[PDB]
Amino acid sequence: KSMAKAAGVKSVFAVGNTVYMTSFGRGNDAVLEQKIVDTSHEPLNIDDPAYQLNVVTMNGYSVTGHRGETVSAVTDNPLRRFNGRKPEQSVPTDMLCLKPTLEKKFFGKEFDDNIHIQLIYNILDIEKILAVYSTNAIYALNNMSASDFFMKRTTDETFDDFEKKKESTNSREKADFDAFEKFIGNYRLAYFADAFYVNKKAKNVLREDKELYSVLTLIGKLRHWCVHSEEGRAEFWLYKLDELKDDFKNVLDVVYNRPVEEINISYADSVSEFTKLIYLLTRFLSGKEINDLVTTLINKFDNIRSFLEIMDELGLDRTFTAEYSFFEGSTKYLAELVELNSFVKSCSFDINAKRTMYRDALDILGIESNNGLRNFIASNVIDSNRFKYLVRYGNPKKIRETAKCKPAVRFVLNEIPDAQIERYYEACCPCSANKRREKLADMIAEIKFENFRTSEAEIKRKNQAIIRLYLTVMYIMLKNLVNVNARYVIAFHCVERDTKLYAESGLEVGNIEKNKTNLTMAVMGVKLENGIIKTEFDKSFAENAANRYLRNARWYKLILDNLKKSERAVVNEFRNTVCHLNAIRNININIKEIKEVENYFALYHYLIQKHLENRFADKKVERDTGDFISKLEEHKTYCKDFVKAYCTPFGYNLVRYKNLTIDGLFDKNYPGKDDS
RNA sequence: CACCCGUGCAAAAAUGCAGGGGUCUAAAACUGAGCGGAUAACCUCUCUA
RNA sequence: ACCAUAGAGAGGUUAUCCGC
Ligand SMILES: [Mg+2]
Ligand SMILES: [Mg+2]
Repeated sequence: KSMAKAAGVKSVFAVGNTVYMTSFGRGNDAVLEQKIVDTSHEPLNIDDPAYQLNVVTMNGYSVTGHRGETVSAVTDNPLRRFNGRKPEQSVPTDMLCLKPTLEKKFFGKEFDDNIHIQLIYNILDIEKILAVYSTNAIYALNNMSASDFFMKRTTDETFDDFEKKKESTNSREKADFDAFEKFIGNYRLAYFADAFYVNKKAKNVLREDKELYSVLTLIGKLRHWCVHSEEGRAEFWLYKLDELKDDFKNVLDVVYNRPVEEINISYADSVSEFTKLIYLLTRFLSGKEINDLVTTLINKFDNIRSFLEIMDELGLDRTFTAEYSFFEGSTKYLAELVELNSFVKSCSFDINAKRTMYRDALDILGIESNNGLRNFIASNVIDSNRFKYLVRYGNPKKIRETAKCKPAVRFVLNEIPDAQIERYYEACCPCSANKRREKLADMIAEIKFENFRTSEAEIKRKNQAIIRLYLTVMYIMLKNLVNVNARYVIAFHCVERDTKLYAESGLEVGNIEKNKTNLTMAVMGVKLENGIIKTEFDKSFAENAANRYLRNARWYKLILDNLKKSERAVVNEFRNTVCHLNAIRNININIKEIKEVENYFALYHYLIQKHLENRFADKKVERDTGDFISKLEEHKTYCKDFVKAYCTPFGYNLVRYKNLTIDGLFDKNYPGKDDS
């Protein structure tokens, strides 16, 4: 709907006093198309020009298109982004005012252009998405314990030192080793057989402990490095993976090279350690997450290369600082990322562990008590993909009690189209769509056992149908609650990143570990005193805000009045509930008594509000949170004031704060009404 | 259908029209969920040889 | 109720194709 791109203007740039425009090409590559110098302009791309300027007014430039359909559109002047009807021309800056800092962090100097900032914001987007999938991976492993062992690993302690921790007397180190022995002893490692097992008739057997430790250490260090800022040389780790110890290099090699040798594509010898670590990360994820992850990298890195290449035509300085020189190979790392995407496939189960998953399969359905029928249930449950997802990211017995929430299943049955629910109902009881949904919800909640002249194949078809229904309903519900949680994981990742970036700028944000709201308070220029906010709203403060966000009476006021209600302990427990996914681990309890479900936002926040109410039952809470919890226990549905309260640490980025605090803006796929 | 920005026009302080945004948000383009057969190909399950 | 041999069926990967 943006006519500009159709007309062919790809990315408008400011470079000193001049402006450049680019056109799409053979891929996400770019060609520099037009130079503008105040009112003068001249073409650089002489042969096969893509588009031509109609007018060259300093305010805006209208351009017609000779490539493609002859759309004509107007493009705003980058040098006039923040100058107008308020220094008549200046290079624009990001909404966070972080540009001078990010540019001096990644490159050795400021440039007086706005090419470099777009590249850096793509590197920030690379880090943003790994924060989600690294925590989901750690969640998938931690769910098998159904003790912070996973939250703690570092790559400095090779296994030869972790072996020594076997013989320590300190209760911390005995707990650290005992958690490893308990992890190894868990049969649920068969869920990740492509990672934890090796093939050697042939047979697949559990990998040597040194390797399994090197896998846990790698995924844990990646998770820690994504979600937290790392001071010192620990920051460059993902960009200095060449400095990994040989055990981790060899685990990455032998985990990656196996399907490569099956196909022979780049063997583990020449492929980048970054690509190999991304392959390792993908093993813990669902195939949809794998596609989402790996394509996002291909994009980000292709954008990065396109800027690196067009910068050379201008003669701008391309060279990164010595530590970030990782990105100077982004052509190669793009080649390896597409080679990865050529063959990356979801992790298979251990072919022989079917007898182990059997009890999970019957537990998901609540079957306890011929056993031929019981095997017919198990085989088809376990081979499904829904069972893969539910058993990795949920607990079998916990899923069964979740299906008993009538409003939750009656809700998710609304997402299935009417005709498809008729296609599902026809298989179950051989007439309005909502009466189907109601009776089918009862037949999901109160499922007991199969069977609780008709042909044998017909009864087999009925059973297989009701199985695949139940698995699909729970798959959808769990997947959507996970992908909701991922947004707050990105949010707190960005809160932690931007704290460190503001510190380099010079804002006295202080230690954000003690209280997550401190970044918002610092950016608003308010100090809490006697433990509470004291400065009532004054217009004077809004003009002093650091970021371009806020700086308005309405939002500075709504942020301040929500922050006054934002109890620090509640915010920290919300943060931990997000980052560990404890809200959905305890799904059985957090979902009780829910009176209605309006959407996945109202369900996820009901879960969180219930968790926050279950805890803090003894630990005292101040009057406004006591009133929120009373409203929660009165209306049996999520209190909309409470979410806008404990989301206040994100307020320093208003767009995020707003998108997350109210349902109508949360999901781009389900737009809804905004609240004034 | 949210945030920000540039023009035009109300105006008496803020609307409205029409646009832009890799430098806003999971968010610049390149569209998704839906499922019927087909062998090519191998497993797995009950059911009786 | 055991063992591999051997019809039907019912699944999941796998390359080809048709519509909300
Ligand atoms: Mg540290
Ligand atoms: Mg972006």
